[PDB]
Amino acid sequence: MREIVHIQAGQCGNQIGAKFWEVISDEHGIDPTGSYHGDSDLQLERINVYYNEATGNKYVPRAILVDLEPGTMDSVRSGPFGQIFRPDNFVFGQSGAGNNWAKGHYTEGAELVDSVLDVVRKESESCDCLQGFQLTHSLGGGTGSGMGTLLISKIREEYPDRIMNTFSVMPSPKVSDTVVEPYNATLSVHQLVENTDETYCIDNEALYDICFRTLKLTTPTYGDLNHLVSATMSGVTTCLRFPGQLNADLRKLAVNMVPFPRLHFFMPGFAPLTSQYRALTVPELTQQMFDSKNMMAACDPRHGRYLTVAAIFRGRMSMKEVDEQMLNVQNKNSSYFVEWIPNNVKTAVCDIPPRGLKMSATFIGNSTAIQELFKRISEQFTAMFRRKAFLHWYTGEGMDEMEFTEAESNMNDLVSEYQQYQDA
Amino acid sequence: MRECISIHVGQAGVQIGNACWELYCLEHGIQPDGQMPSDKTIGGGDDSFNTFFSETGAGKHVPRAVFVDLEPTVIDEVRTGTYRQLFHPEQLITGKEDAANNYARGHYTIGKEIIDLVLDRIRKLADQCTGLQGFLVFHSFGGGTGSGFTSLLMERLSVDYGKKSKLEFSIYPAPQVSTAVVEPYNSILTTHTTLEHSDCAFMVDNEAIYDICRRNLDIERPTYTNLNRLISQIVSSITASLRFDGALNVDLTEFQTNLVPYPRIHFPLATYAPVISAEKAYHEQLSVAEITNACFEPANQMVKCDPRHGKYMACCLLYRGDVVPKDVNAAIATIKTKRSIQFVDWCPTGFKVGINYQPPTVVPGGDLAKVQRAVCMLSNTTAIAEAWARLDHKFDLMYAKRAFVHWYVGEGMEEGEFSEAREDMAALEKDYEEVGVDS
Amino acid sequence: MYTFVVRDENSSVYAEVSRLLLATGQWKRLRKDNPRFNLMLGERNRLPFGRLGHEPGLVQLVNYYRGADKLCRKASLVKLIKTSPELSCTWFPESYVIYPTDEREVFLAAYNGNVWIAKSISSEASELLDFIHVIQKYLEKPLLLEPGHRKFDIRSWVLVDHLYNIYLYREGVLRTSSEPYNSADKTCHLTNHCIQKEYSNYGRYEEGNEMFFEEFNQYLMDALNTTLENSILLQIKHIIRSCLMCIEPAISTKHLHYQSFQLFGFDFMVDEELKVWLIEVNGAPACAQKLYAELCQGIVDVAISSVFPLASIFIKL
Amino acid sequence: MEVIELNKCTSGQSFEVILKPPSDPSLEEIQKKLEAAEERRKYQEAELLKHLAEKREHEREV
Ligand SMILES: Nc1nc2c(ncn2[C@@H]2O[C@H](COP(=O)(O)OP(=O)(O)OP(=O)(O)O)[C@@H](O)[C@H]2O)c(=O)[nH]1
Ligand SMILES: Nc1ncnc2c1ncn2[C@@H]1O[C@H](COP(=O)(O)OP(=O)(O)CP(=O)(O)O)[C@@H](O)[C@H]1O
Ligand SMILES: COc1ccc([C@H]2[C@H](CO)C(=O)N2c2cc(OC)c(OC)c(OC)c2)cc1O
Ligand SMILES: Nc1nc2c(ncn2[C@@H]2O[C@H](COP(=O)(O)OP(=O)(O)O)[C@@H](O)[C@H]2O)c(=O)[nH]1
Ligand SMILES: [Ca+2]
Ligand SMILES: [Ca+2]
Ligand SMILES: [Mg+2]
Ligand SMILES: [Mg+2]
Ligand SMILES: [Mg+2]
Repeated sequence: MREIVHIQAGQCGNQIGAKFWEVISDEHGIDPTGSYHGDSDLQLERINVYYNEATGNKYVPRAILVDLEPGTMDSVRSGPFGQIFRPDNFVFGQSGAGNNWAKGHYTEGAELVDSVLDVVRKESESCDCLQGFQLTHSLGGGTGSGMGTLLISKIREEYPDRIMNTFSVMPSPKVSDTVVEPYNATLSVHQLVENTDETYCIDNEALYDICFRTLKLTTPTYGDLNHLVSATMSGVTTCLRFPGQLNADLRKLAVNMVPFPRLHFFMPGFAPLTSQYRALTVPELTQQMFDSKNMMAACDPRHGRYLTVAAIFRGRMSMKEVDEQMLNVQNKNSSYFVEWIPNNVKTAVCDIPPRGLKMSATFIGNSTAIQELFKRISEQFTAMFRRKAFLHWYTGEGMDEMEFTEAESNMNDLVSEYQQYQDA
Repeated sequence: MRECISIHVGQAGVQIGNACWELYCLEHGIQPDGQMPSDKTIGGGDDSFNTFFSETGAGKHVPRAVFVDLEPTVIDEVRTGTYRQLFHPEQLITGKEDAANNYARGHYTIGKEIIDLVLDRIRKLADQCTGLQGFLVFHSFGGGTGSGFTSLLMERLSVDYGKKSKLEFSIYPAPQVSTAVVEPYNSILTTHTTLEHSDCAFMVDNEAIYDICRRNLDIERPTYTNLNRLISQIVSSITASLRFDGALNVDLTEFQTNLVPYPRIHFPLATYAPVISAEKAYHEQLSVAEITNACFEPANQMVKCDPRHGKYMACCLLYRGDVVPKDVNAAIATIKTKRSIQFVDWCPTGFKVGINYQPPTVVPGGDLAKVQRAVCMLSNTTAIAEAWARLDHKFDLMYAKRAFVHWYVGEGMEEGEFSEAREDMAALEKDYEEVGVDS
Repeated sequence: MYTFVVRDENSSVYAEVSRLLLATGQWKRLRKDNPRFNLMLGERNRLPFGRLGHEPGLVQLVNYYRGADKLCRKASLVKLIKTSPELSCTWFPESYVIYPTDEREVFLAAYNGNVWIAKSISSEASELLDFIHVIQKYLEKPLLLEPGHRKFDIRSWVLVDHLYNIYLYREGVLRTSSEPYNSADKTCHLTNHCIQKEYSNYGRYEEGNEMFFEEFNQYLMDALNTTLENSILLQIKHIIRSCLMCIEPAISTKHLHYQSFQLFGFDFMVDEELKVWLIEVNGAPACAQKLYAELCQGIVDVAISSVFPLASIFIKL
Repeated sequence: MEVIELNKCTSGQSFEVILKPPSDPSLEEIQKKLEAAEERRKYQEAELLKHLAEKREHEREV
């Protein structure tokens, strides 16, 4: 059945995870009570990828909700589809993690992880052919970043031949909780380079700009940013939740998207940017989707080259005109694709559009311009660490300056690796 | 009478299998429930169609096929489809998880654990054979199963049946209808491993068929159904000699003998005409001489290449329908002059011809129009080395950076099997040059 | 807007076709090895034809004809006229193919006076056969230009488009040894820029050794009471037609997955009886200096933009 | 242009037409490789579980 186990950790991880289940449950006919009231069986054909069946033939998300304080979880429970979720699958502690990676990864997190892995284990064993795991979390806080990457290390240990995929939100000064965010995020990126197969870099800087100078919102809330994440997460998983010529699964996606095992951080993209009754034409989907202004990761992709790309158009449109329009923008912009990976841009079409759009296009890009992101964090990181500032919050939890130097070092390698393929 | 066992590996091999076995039933008049009214010898026989079908006491005619796929999704559709009552449940073999477009994961990792079961299921067919000839193996070059498990199966088949012929129908990979960026990798890999175990391999380039479906059936986006129903006609022409009364190409050894002098050079170029849209309102039926000239246009080959620029080693013409030899040697006579047809010096410039008077069958409702005469040409020309050159360049671009190699090594392969397989293809490209061009 | 790549960097004329192309604001150049092009300007040697015409949504055009070396390599050019029935033919010198086929045996059946020539000149067989390459009779009685008593050859440029229309460039060039003609001593026997820019006073009786068409017609009028059309160009158009119509079925790209055009350089000799002779065909010719602009533009007009349209100077044959 | 072995029958005809004339590895060797790959897989996994085990004793030291 190739089931996926979804895990959402921390504040940012549980709010975007909560929106994800809202969006795709509507796409699959499942109402807030877990009952299915849809019209096509395309909705139910591949529905066991993300849902377990119930006794009343209801549907329950294969979702585990993890936090080190309950504040967000009871709010998820009180929110829209909150009662869709398996009540045992709420795993949480009380002390919080203080926007502190060490507390999530080493002290408070370690106290809670085994109970999390018991739910993982329970959810995993029911699966006929589990493909792997999908984690939603931010990297700038403490639970989603520190505990999140701890969970990933343990899962890799228990399930080393399953696929680990994450949706990982990147801190940005423009949308910032605390100044130690670059510390937490440098530490998590080291974990993600080693222990995930595919990571989607959702940048909070990009979501803000899109929300400001495009969706024409002058002061965007987190709900505006998370609306954009809902849409990308729905689209990036369309080929997984719906049947097609493509038999897309997590392992095949990694095989075809990742030429080099460390370079597996994807820039997602979306069109049209929702926040409208004239559907976009296929040349609009194509031009917009590839515009700098439609990337969720805040790198101009004209600054580096695409190793690989995977795109889906949702709606009822000219399959051929897609191919025509794709191959156009490629051969109008062939300066930003690598000439040494034949046929590295792949396209799909799906007849089911998402709610409130007749035409949409999601884009997954493995571009070397994502080095702009890691450079950005690496600069913010060194700016503090050179004066050892704010470190006491970490050395008081056990960590040595050593562990920081290595994470700084391993991430600057990541930026070097990405740079050597920009020129080839 | 001597039996032939068909083996369908992967998605491409199974779905084309379905396309062929449906056509075989329409051609020999076998109903979806296995019954064959015209067959009067109930429960046995040594007829020509018995080479492909066995018979049960209750009168059912049962394919001598085995279907294998590392995942269940596609063979499951045979399990419930219009011909569920056709096959023995034991003939449809599916695993748990597929080979994730990875040669090394279909060969080494997942492959090693279904291989003994499949051979045991094939053995139960071999045991139903009074004098088995060998095997017809259908697969993609590009899938992980299709490339990786097949070369594992072709290895053991040489071991369990060293004295049996093995024929290949191979789907070569085309971008404008494709599924993985690493198909060039799996292509080279499986070709290197499978070579010495296959006596004759018919390569179908998916771009050729796709363009043929676009140009001649006027279909904008050809489906796999469109692609496969046309591939069936060509496979039915090639196999017709084994399932029907005839004196040309009557056993698998005759395919080696007639088309394969040099054994490494065993990839005969197929050409086929006419392809005619069934929604073509008014159509002027084409002549023997017309459909034989088509056999020399690139746009009708199963692999786009320019045979004017290599040398032929053999040519076979297989007609289906209203054809007589007078019509044929006339058309040959005229084409010999006006076209560049150059054999190798150590080979006779000539054609072996065969005519089955039954005109081609079409799937009712499908996209191909019924015709009164068709032909399939099988020419062992050296211009098919263009398709190796193409594949080998695409492999060279990626492998110079080692892109995606880690996914193979991750399964137990060594980088060396990559440069060993490419060194083999570089030889095979050179052999073709030693035979096809002059200083 | 269209896509082209460049893969013969030191091509005299296609360097300028590639430059005019950029300058129209409608053609983007790529790296050599980028396979997403509309138009190759390929390698002289080993152009990879087997990889053309396999890019979805890409119409591909190349500036060479696979198989055109049948005409240009002087070894196979002789074999072609001897072997091809369309070329019985009495405008090609008597020629034989010989190796360090071959035809040394019947090479002497005609030897009862004989003087010949060979490279890739003598009157006795030994002097040249020690080169152990084709053997032609030497034009002992060529036409002479006065004052000067000069030999010369004629370079006509011929363009064949993707449809196999044969286009003769209106402008041609005479390339004369601007020194008197003798008999034996080997300077004015080979008259071009390969025994004249180093060995041979290099531009005496005219300019650049290059007498262009308008002048030569005028000479023929006053000096012979005839014209360049009647006395010579008819036979040239006959020879151009005959060669290219001969190989057309071997090299045509009419029903092919890519398409070819190619520019050729035919070289002719005229004798004293005003009869025209074919010397050899050049698959990669360079143009005469002052004509580049008009011809390199005419290429892009009828060979390049003909296929890839945007927003005469030839004679059809 | 000659014609040889003309073969008629009830289903059709077959013949030849000339225009000019002319001038395996063992099971054990398999098992070897197939198991020298599984060992390479198991080695790579043991190195993974060893690096993970070291992470545990770092998590325990912090
Ligand atoms: N002509 C034709 N080609 C097919 C068909 N199905 C898949 N292909 C081609 O085969 C290649 C993909 O290999 P598959 O057969 O799908 O792979 P597989 O054997 O199922 O192996 P896995 O990787 O385990 O799924 C691509 O070139 C596809 O274009 C088909 O039904 N007809
Ligand atoms: N049959 C002939 N009669 C008279 N002169 C001849 C001749 N064949 C060659 N020549 C002389 O040789 C010269 C022509 O050179 P040619 O056209 O054969 O080029 P080439 O041998 O250098 C090969 P390429 O030009 O491609 O490098 C002329 O000046 C001409 O006088
Ligand atoms: C870069 O080359 C490839 C990328 C992905 C794949 C398949 C690959 C095989 O089907 C897989 O998985 N792809 C894929 C997956 C997606 O999400 C699951 C997509 O968007 C929602 C998608 O859009 C095309 C594709 C195949 C390739 O050849
Ligand atoms: N896009 C988005 N970012 C968030 C959200 N909530 C928090 N963040 C960001 O996440 C980081 C803080 O992580 P958080 O989840 O609050 O801490 P945690 O609970 O300890 O993991 C900061 O970069 C915030 O900008 C959200 O709902 N959406
Ligand atoms: Ca505590
Ligand atoms: Ca019977
Ligand atoms: Mg917070
Ligand atoms: Mg499959
Ligand atoms: Mg010259």
